[PDB]
Amino acid sequence: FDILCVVRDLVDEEADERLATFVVDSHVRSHQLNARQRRLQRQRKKEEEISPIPQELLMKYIHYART
Amino acid sequence: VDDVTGEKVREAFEQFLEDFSVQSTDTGEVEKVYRAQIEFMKIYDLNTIYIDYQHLSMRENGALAMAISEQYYRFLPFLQKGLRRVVRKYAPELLNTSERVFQISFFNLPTVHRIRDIRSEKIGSLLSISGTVTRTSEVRPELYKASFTCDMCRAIVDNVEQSFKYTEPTFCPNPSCENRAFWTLNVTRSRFLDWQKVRIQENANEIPTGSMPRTLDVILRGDSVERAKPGDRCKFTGVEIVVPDVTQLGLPGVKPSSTLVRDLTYKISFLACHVISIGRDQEVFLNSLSSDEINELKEMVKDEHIYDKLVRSIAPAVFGHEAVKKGILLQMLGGVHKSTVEGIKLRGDINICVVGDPSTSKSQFLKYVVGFAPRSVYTSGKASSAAGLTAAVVRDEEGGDYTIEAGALMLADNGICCIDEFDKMDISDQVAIHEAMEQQTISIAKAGIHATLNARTSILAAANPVGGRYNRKLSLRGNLNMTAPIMSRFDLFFVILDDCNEKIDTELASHIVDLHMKRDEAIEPPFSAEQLRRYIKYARTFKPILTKEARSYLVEKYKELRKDDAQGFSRSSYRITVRQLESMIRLSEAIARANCVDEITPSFIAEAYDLLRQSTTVTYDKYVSMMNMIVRKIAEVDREGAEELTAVDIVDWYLLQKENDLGSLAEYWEERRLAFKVIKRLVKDRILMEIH
Amino acid sequence: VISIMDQTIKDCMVSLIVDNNLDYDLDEIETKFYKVRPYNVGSCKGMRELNPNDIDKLINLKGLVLRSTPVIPDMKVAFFKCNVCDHTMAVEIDRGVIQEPARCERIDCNEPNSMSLIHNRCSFADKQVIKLQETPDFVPDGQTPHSISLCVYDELVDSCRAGDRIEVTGTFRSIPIRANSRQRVLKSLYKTYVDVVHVKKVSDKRLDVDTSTIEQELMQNKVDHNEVEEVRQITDQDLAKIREVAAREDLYSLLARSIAPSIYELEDVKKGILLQLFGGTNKTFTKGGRYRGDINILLCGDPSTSKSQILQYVHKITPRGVYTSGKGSSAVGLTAYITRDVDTKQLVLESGALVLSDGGVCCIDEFDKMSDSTRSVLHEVMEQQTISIAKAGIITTLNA
Amino acid sequence: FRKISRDRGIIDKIISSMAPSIYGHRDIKTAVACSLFGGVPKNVNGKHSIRGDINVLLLGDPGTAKSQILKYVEKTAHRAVFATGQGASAVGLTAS
Amino acid sequence: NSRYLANSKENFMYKEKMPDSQANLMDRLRERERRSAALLSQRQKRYQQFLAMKMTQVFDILFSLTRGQPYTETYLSSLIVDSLQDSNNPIGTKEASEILAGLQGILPMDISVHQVDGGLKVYRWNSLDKNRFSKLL
Ligand SMILES: Nc1ncnc2c1ncn2[C@@H]1O[C@H](COP(=O)(O)OP(=O)(O)OP(O)(O)=S)[C@@H](O)[C@H]1O
Ligand SMILES: Nc1ncnc2c1ncn2[C@@H]1O[C@H](COP(=O)(O)OP(=O)(O)OP(O)(O)=S)[C@@H](O)[C@H]1O
Ligand SMILES: Nc1ncnc2c1ncn2[C@@H]1O[C@H](COP(=O)(O)OP(=O)(O)OP(O)(O)=S)[C@@H](O)[C@H]1O
Repeated sequence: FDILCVVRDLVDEEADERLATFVVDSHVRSHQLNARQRRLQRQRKKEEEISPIPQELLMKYIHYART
Repeated sequence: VDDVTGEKVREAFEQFLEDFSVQSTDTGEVEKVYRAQIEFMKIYDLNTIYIDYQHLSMRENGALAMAISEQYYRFLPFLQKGLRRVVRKYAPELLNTSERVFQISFFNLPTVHRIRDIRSEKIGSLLSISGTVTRTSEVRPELYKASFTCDMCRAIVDNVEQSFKYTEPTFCPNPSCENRAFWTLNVTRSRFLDWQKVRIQENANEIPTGSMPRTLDVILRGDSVERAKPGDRCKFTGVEIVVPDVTQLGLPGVKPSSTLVRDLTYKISFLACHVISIGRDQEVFLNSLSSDEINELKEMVKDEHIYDKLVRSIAPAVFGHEAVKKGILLQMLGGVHKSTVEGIKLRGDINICVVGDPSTSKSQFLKYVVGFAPRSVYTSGKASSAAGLTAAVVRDEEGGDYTIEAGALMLADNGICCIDEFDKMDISDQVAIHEAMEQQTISIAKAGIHATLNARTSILAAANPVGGRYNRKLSLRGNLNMTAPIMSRFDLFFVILDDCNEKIDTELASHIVDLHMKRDEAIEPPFSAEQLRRYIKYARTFKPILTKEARSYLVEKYKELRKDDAQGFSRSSYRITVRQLESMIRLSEAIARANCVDEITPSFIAEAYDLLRQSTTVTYDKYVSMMNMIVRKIAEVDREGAEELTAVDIVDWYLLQKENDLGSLAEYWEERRLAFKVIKRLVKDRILMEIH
Repeated sequence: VISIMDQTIKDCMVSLIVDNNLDYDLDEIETKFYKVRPYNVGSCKGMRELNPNDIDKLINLKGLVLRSTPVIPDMKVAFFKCNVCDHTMAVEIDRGVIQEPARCERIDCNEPNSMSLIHNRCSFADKQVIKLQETPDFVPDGQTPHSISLCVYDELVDSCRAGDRIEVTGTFRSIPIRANSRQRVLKSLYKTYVDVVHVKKVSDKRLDVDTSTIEQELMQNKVDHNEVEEVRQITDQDLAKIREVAAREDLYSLLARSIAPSIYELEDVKKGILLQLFGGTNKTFTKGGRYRGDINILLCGDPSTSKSQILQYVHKITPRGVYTSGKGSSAVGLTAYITRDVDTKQLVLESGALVLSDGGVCCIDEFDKMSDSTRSVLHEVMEQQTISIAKAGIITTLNA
Repeated sequence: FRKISRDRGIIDKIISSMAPSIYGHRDIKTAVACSLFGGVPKNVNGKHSIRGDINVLLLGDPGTAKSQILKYVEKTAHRAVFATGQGASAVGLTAS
Repeated sequence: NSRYLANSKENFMYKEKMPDSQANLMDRLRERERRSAALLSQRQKRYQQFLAMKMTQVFDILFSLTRGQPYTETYLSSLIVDSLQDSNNPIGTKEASEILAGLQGILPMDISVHQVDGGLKVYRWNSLDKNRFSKLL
């Protein structure tokens, strides 16, 4: 191997609070033609709650790159 | 008369699917229903049509449906042929098909059969079979009607095979000759339908506990193929035909031969035409359930103290343990397992893992749950092996290929898979579980087959501490003898103790005695061990949310559930990780599903937290509840600047509080004295300081 | 005699109904056959006594079953293909022969004809093969208890799942075998089985749920006569002797020494042993259940102190004992082991030392010297009397 | 596509979008992205063909969402073969 | 609303603090026992209701498939349970026994049940029409 991702769990009074807020909001966001429009676009609004690039863009991106 | 019998069947059946089979209109679907089925079928390529059996019963007072059921295999070609005379009229799919094949598959039968109910008397009949699949076989194309070509006339023969042996004409129907030379088979002008064979076995609910479950092999033809999946309970429906097996020799003996030719040896095999595999949806489950039972639920859900009425009624025999019984009641009521943004999917299930001192009735909970929780399994563990637990790889002679054995985990899907004596299970098998804990799915790459099967399975445990009983002297760290991960993945923990007392051990002994005194089975809890099942099968469908600002609350609370742990010096917790936070989410959701209420409110989070955190005088819980309510009351009066509060004012405050306490005035006089006892007790305690 | 018995049965049914106004309109009764179930004809001496002189007699056998072949159909009436002549013909067999008429159907539209058979609409009959391992009541040494394959015909079918402890009364049989199976030549030294006639169900009192059809009605007719049939011997001179002994005061002492008279003053051991023999009563709850109706006695002490010989003595006393050593045995030996038989793809159980002792005591020596890999199945069987096996092929729970 | 990839933030916007539901671990997400994109391999007939393909070992620790990361990877990448060390059976991992 | 049996408000808090009544509560309680007589019996009739709907299908459960005439009680019950009653609407064994007893009683014409030593064997089916008597709830 070349890269060794060393992760570690450490108790913290604060960083864990922010992390917890994040995880709770994650479990919150998890859970005709115009209904499908309003659904796809709302899934994309959730794709933007994690503000950077949406996913499908990124998988097309990695395909483009490795090609 | 049997010719015209099948023909009357034809007339009646064509007539049935001719007129309406569904009276509904303007609220459900249009009057004519199977005409609509045919129309749906014509545009697409369904290639088969499903029809209710109830409607068949409702066609000619069941007589038609009864006749179809009792003797069926004689009518399959008869009815399949009758179907054309209809479809030729309305949907001209058949001439445009260039093929003339339609699997008339029935479903929703009134009477499922356990597999040991299968006889030979039911031969050729129609029947539905519940069971659990195992070791599917790869789909193989199967000839249905072939084109035989004469050796010299070279004429086409639409010869039909019967899954018995190579059939063949006798005289070339081309009247040019009446030869008997072997007509040359053709594969092109030969419609062949692939079929998959699965080994079904009897489930646990119907087998008497202590007996080995019989099995059999069933065959899926038509579009029903591939619908099975190792572990999925199914309720197949179809014929009960027999297949010849030349491989039966010796021990039976007497078996006859076709001499006035060779011994026709046979073996039973269900042949299923339709498969069902299931096991905001209340829009479905409710109206599906008739208005009558809605009253029964309405009762068992509108009562105030159900969550208590339930928890003290999960272990009628066991004495107390109101901590663990809660832990179980929440087990059977899973989380939501809803996937995240398309990124990933997270688990939605709970894994309580008892660990107790000797004689703590920890195996009773299991050998109860596994007999009350649907589709469950009890394995002693140390007798079993890790390979058996997750999935097995084994070879089959059908195609000379390696395939999958469902195992405890896959055939325990959507049910609790309890286990005993983890500690005894050497790590070689402890390992094979982890993926069925958090990643929720097993993945296997052996003997060439790479696959991954999702096992949405609650688990459990009952291992004993290291030294059988564990030194109160020693700590808990070097006392459980299990590594960190499998110690974490358990989103509960119950180190059950066992200590001496009098006001306890007397009660316990009286209880066990009353049990062994069969006559004194006063053990009747409020809710039977049956209505609990239906109440669950309802509550399993709520998928509430954290919309209440408990969300914020929860965050803060998790903080202290980290702070209280002080491993070494700001060193990571043994017992709690962020997985425990996700667990708190699920426990909350599950308590909500219990109370049959969406949108978890902070009190739920509170209960989940305290349940997750564990490890004179009168009934202790009552006293502490009195304490909590009274202290909240006094704090509110403090904030509101209200003047004062007297003992009798507090007793009337409870008068207010517990009116659903009910009973009799005598009770009120008694409960009043109890309240005065408790308040003077707090006085004697140091909780609230008195004045004047 | 069975045939004439059924004849008489149907005929007395007819006389009864011509005396009793309405039942089956005198015909539905007469149409259906009638079979008789004679059981308990005198308990033969297990396997090793079975004489080639009694090839056709009514034997009684005891002992648990090992494996049950899945339900096997058997031809009874043929249903021959409706030819181009378009009138299918159905015919029975009445022997191992099956005759297909050369000519076609009612009209000789095809005198030369290839009549075929529709092996789906043809009737059938259930023939279940049940291997059997007799109880080790008398097996001297050296040989594992024997085995006598069984066949069952259409009514007692599936009255005996695996693991059960059934009793049977049936007729012996003897059939040759083939070696090459190509030529018609057979082999001497016939093989033998038992065509069962009646099956005393389980010789147990669990009564959790049923297993089969009407047969359970026979079980209910069977359980009520319990007293004489189960004691297999009772006389109020024997019962009088019994009550008299019960009246005696030194009983608890006396019977103690009366277990092992050769054993010296250490009486309390004898007392505990006696109490093991009468172990408990089956309190069966509808909720909970499996409360280990019996007890279990370790005993330890200074070497050469009669312990092992007391064990021998008890094992000889009880009518079901299974002696067994420690460290010369494995978990499989202690609790039967299952096998997915690939012959018929089924669940066979094998040689449970503990399962042989289903009911009645066991014995185990050098219990300490037992391996830690073993001495773990105990942790389950002793407190639940079940063994939950879960290996590559199969998961199950066999109660012992 | 180029219009986006010509920004200055792509090398970190990708990271912050590499993981859909993870908090922190930018460094580990960075290594994930790196071994996901892959590098240009280069055959070497001179001494020995050296592949330009990263190999990340993630020394995890209970609680840290590592298996969720690699599950995301299984979904996102093109030729993922998820296989756990339970059903290893070396004959299975490599060819046989 | 449509019978979505949620209770998102009743779990709010100890809001039950407005009524600062006197010992008048005993008054309410003085009537409580009274309704306890009806309530209990009411619950009882609920089964007279509940079981009712169940049997509305049972005379098409045994009927439409099982034409073996000598059927007993244990076998037929253990058939009823683990039948479609493993779907959304489960049921218990002795409850199935009650269903059978009720079917017989509401139709003693054909269904004749008489017990021998243990378990009440049931009659020989002759397939009447039913709802005409099911209206007798
Ligand atoms: N709290 C209790 N109340 C009533 N009976 C109990 C209780 N605890 C144990 N028992 C009885 O005592 C017996 C022993 O129970 P357990 O300790 O659960 O046995 P177990 O599950 O084999 O324990 P281990 O750890 O596997 S040896 C059971 O058969 C119970 O009937
Ligand atoms: N009180 C006694 N009554 C009868 N026989 C006795 C007594 N004390 C010793 N013996 C005899 O001494 C021998 C001891 O045999 P056992 O005690 O059964 O063997 P053992 O004690 O199991 O040996 P270990 O070391 O304990 S495995 C036998 O021949 C007994 O008959
Ligand atoms: N930043 C995070 N955001 C959300 N969840 C997180 C985060 N970090 C960790 N988790 C949790 O980590 C879980 C998955 O962690 P895993 O990588 O599976 O740990 P693990 O490696 O499986 O533990 P082992 O392998 O048994 S030592 C997720 O389900 C989350 O609950």
